[PDB]
Order: sequence, then structure tokens, then C-alpha cells
Amino acid sequence: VNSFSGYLKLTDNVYIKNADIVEEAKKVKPTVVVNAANVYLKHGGGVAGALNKATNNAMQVESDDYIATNGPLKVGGSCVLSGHNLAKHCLHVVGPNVNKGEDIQLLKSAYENFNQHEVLLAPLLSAGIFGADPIHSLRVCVDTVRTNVYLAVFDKNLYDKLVSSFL
Ligand SMILES: OC[C@H](CC(F)(F)F)Nc1ncnc2[nH]ccc12
Ligand SMILES: [Cl-]
Repeated sequence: VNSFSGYLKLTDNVYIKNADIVEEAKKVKPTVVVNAANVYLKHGGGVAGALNKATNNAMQVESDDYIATNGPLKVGGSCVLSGHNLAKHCLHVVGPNVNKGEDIQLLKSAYENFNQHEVLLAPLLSAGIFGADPIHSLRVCVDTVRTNVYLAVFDKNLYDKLVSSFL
């Protein structure tokens, strides 16, 4: 039993909800919140910009030190950093960004990072400003993640569309 509330159960382990991931994280304070990151950990817009703003830019400060030490992530890769005031940890995961010409096949690799954590709050990888089809992202999530994932989807039309089309 966990403290996630109001989710629709799609499969044994995947749940979904229309919610702002920022407001969700502040309420649940999950062990892990997933950020929709880029390889430079520059949290300028989308989920990343929103999560960073909620940390008063502390996420960006920590991220800049991470990059200065380690260099950029790989597309499909991840790193674990602090969750600041939002969660214990933030798993920064880089899905492919279609608006940059990146290979959508890397979306499965991106979701594989979730399997290293027993429970996660997350957005749909490569959705939104990363320019991929969110129905496809949800399908890859369900077919790749085996741990318990609670998906927040900020857009109700999409949320309703995601539910009604789910196979
Ligand atoms: O796939 C990314 C997803 C796209 C869409 F909005 F349509 F759901 N974006 C988000 N999902 C959940 N919380 C969020 N907070 C800020 C942005 C954001
Ligand atoms: Cl977005």
C-alpha cells in the first residue's frame, strides 16, 4: 500500500491520472519523481522547467555541478539526483526529442531506467515538447516498465484520450 490516490489502473503495475506532476510530488513526496530531462540537465521548459521552478532553482544548481563533473547524459540514459522539496530522489531520464531528430527507438531504453526503482511518479517520456506521440509513449511504458509507475498527465484532453484509446 502507498499514498498515491485517484489513479486509474491500466495493468498490474502501471497507473495513470490527470494531474500536475509538480502538485502531485508536493503532496505525495514520493521516493522517486522522474524528470523529463535533456542530456545537459538544462531544465528550461516542459516538466523539467516546472519541477525546477518548484525547487526555487536548486535542481538546476545541483544539475550544473553534476554536468561539470560528469559531462552530458546519453539519450536513453538517466542519473539519480536529489528530489529537493518534491521527493527523496529525482530520476532524470532523457527520452528522445523528436523535435531534435532523435531516434524514437531510444524511448524503450529510456523507460528501462524506471526498472531500477520499485515505485515512481513520472510523466510520459518524450511527450509534450519532446514531440513524440503520447499514446505511443504510454504503450512503450506499459510494455517496458515492470516496477510500479504512477503516471501524471497534465492535459485532460490527452488524459481522456489516453484512457479511451488504451488497449
Ligand atoms: O509528456 C510530457 C507531458 C505532456 C502533457 F502535458 F501533455 F501531459 N507534460 C507534463 N506532464 C505532467 N506534468 C507536467 N507538469 C508540467 C508539464 C507536464
Ligand atoms: Cl511538456
